[PDB]
Amino acid sequence: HLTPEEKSAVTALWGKVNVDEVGGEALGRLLVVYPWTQRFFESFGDLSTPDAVMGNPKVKAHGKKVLGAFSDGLAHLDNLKGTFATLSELHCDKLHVDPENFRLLGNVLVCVLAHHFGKEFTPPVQAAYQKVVAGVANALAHKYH
Amino acid sequence: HLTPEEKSAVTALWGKVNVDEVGGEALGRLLVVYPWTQRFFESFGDLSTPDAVMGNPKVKAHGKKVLGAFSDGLAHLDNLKGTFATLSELHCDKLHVDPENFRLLGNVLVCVLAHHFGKEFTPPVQAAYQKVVAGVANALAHKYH
Amino acid sequence: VLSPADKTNVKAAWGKVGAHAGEYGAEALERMFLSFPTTKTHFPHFDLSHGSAQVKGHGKKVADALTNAVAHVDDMPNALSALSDLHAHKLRVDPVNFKLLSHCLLVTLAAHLPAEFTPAVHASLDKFLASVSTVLTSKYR
Amino acid sequence: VLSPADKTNVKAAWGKVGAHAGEYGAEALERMFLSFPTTKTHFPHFDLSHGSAQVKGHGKKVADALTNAVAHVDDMPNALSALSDLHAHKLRVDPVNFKLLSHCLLVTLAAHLPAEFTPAVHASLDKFLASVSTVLTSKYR
Ligand code: HEM
Ligand code: HEM
Ligand code: HEM
Ligand code: HEM
Repeated sequence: HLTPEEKSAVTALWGKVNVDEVGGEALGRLLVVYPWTQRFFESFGDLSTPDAVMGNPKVKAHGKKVLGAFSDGLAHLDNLKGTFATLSELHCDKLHVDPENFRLLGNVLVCVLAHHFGKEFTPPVQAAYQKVVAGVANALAHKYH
Repeated sequence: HLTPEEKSAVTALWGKVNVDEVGGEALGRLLVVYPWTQRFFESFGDLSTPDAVMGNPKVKAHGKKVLGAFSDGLAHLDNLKGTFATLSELHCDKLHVDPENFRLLGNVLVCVLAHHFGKEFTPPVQAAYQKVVAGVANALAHKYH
Repeated sequence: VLSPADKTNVKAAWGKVGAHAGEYGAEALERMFLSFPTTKTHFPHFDLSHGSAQVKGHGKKVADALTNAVAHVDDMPNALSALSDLHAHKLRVDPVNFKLLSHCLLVTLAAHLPAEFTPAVHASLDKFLASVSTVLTSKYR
Repeated sequence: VLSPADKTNVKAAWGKVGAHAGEYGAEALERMFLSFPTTKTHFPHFDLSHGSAQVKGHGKKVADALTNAVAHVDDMPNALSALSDLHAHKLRVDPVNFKLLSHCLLVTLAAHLPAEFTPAVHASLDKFLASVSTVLTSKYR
């Protein structure tokens, strides 16, 4: 569970995030760093190089959708399973996304926040975000069956 | 969450388990299959060969204690975190045991059950046991800090 | 790396499996699907019920690949290269799933090899399946 | 496998680390201890408080080993031979912990090398740390 200080730390940093920018960046980096994750995005067009993935408008669009949902979930840190249940069911039942992808995206997101905020993304802040991304990934995998 | 069918499966098979013998077999196999785990049993004597590990009285004795605790946990499948809290704290604070070993022992125990029971350890019985060993390992790692 | 004793142990155990390898391959996939439900995300086009011909057909392929690996245990990367490509560039199964199938294969062998599955043989087979797994994910990135 | 572009990427990024390698190693360790507290079971003998001489010293040991590895990127198994021996025979680090420290080193580099941490370099670095990790656990069994 996050402590009160950790919750505040997450909230404070996130207030400085450009969710569409960070989303586009985290999803693109997911596709570059862990390229097997491109299997869900064969209809997205050019994914041939790191620059093409990062600049792909459909990758960017999907990133803003995914991170906007993540973003909205930060308001329900004590009800992550409830918040993401229907999205968990969808990801399992219709999209067939292996829940490890949620963990991978979480780790890329942390790397992006570190890149973006530099020294402000301190060890304690990171520790707090690790609980958040673990918690979101666990929530998204919770309804898999 | 074990289903009712899953709980019955676990219970029925556990009535046939000689906890002392299976405990000794499973701990020995953990030390043979993942030999760096021998590092947590520095004073246990001869661990030089597979036969020496399996036949070591300290290994057999310890395995009996470890599986006895696991066995007692089976009466509390809905409250594994609470049932193993004291042992979790012990394993973290005093024994300094890497918690991934709880997962590894769980898997070796599943392999021992499959070996010992053969065909009666069906895919569904196995699945019930996998949820249990995952729950016990999570419960044993829960108090780490 | 697989030692000479590991290779001996793998060949003896797989040799005892013999003609049941395909059946054991399907059993291990069934074991995997039931035990680790997230692995089913890679097979939405399959009937995963017990006895499915799709699982049996795929179990035979997996087992045949393992037989091939045992047969070329000193040259596994090349024997499995087409499968490494397929998994890396087409199927794109997360690498974490290979450890789940390897445990289920091990469990399947244990349930069918009362004499053979000694601690040492178990250890060798674990190593072998991890090595096969490593080869299969070697081209992912 | 590390491609040539990967090696180029790692050498460039890790060379930028330069004289800070020791400080970054310590920060990566601190990031790991706070983010993944179960990793602290491997250092019960240490003063793990922030700024501890012991963590700084161990951070420099870890970084210098990574410097060695980058420098001898085509022959990591040989270059890290004594370390792979030590980890396999004297320590008891489950292999999962290597992913955790590798993620914390990436975070550290990301936080300190804004200009160098591109998507491609991030991928290269990740692959490199995984490769180092593989070398360090290669003699475990
Ligand atoms: C932070 C974790 C994630 C969140 C919160 C999230 C959220 C969402 C949302 C809100 C949608 C749209 C749902 C709808 O159309 O009703 C979606 C769709 C989708 N997501 Fe996830 N997602 C996450 C991670 C991932 C990952 C890691 C992948 C794959 C690597 C993925 C693959 C997809 C796909 C393929 C779709 C369908 C998109 C389309 O049809 O255009 N998601 N996700
Ligand atoms: C099923 C999971 C486990 C359970 C329920 C469990 C339970 C126990 C119990 C009950 C004791 C104290 C025995 C007594 O009363 O004397 C103990 C001690 C210990 N356990 Fe665990 N254990 C588990 C897994 C492990 C694993 C996987 C390891 C290491 C790889 C481990 C390492 C130890 C050590 C080193 C001790 C102290 C032994 C000594 O006195 O030298 N345990 N455990
Ligand atoms: C010992 C490890 C594995 C081996 C030896 C193996 C081998 C194979 C083989 C031989 C094929 C058929 C290739 C062809 O049709 O040309 C295949 C296909 C496939 N494998 Fe793997 N595999 C392994 C692990 C996995 C895992 C862990 C998963 C996912 C959980 C997976 C998912 C698939 C899928 C989805 C297919 C396509 C099946 C179809 O649509 O018919 N494999 N694999
Ligand atoms: C990038 C991966 C790693 C590298 C390059 C690395 C490198 C090293 C080096 C250079 C030493 C010092 C040996 C000496 O003094 O000669 C060491 C020791 C040690 N490492 Fe590793 N290590 C890595 C991963 C890990 C991980 C993940 C853990 C556990 C979480 C770990 C636990 C230890 C411990 C406990 C020691 C002994 C420390 C002491 O008592 O001074 N290592 N490592």
